Amino acid sequence: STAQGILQQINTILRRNNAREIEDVHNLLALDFATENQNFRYWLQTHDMFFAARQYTFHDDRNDRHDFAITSVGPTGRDLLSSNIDNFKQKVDSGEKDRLTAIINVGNRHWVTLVIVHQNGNYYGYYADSLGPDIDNNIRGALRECDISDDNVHDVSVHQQTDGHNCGIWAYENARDINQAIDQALQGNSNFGEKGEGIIGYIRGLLSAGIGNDTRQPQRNEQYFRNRRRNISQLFQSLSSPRGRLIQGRPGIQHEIDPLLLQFLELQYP
Repeated sequence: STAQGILQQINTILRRNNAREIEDVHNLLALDFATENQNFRYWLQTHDMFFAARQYTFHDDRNDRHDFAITSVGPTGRDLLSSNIDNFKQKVDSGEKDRLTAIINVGNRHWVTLVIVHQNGNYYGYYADSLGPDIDNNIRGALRECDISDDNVHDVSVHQQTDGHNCGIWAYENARDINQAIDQALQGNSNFGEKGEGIIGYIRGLLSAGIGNDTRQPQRNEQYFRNRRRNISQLFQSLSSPRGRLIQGRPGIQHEIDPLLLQFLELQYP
């Protein structure tokens, strides 16, 4: 069986059940289904990233001073992220927000993190890509259309992964740590300096924790990311994934589609 063979079989079942056919089998995959079958190389999609946000306490709660957005780049390639940064800058002017955390899909299944803080009239930004130091043009173009100065946006990336499949979780690990570094800098642990650059070394200390030669716990090895995947998957228990919407719309169809999805997972992500 091939991926297209599986897709044709799924689409026959969807047709019999008066549901919309799909164009890619990934449309019906989600982190919980993959993790329940021990496919830990599954790349997290946009719908999975909403559940991961709740695991890292981002969806809300960290009404409060922090803004949060899951967006993408690549209408113009920049409109969604630009719109989020604009809405944030308005809320800063309204006195409602101090900080924005954005988790950004840069197109080819790659997730990166951008955190912007406002402190007494200035906007400082910190960008992290788990692949290591390189910033993406659409990100830079979104920042330029929102008048965030390039001098005040800093690439704090550290080499953390090469496999690619865990960049979705690394994006949240890095957002947590950038936000902790900013929090501690506000309390005097470090100084921002004129352009916000002063905290970059402290950020990189947290981003490098538990990888390579660093012995700090948790060691963020493959087993660590398997357990994070298991923990994120527990939050799925429905309507927020395309799979969950199909199941709720056609209860019991999972008995016909899940065997084929498992075959696809074995092929795409062995």
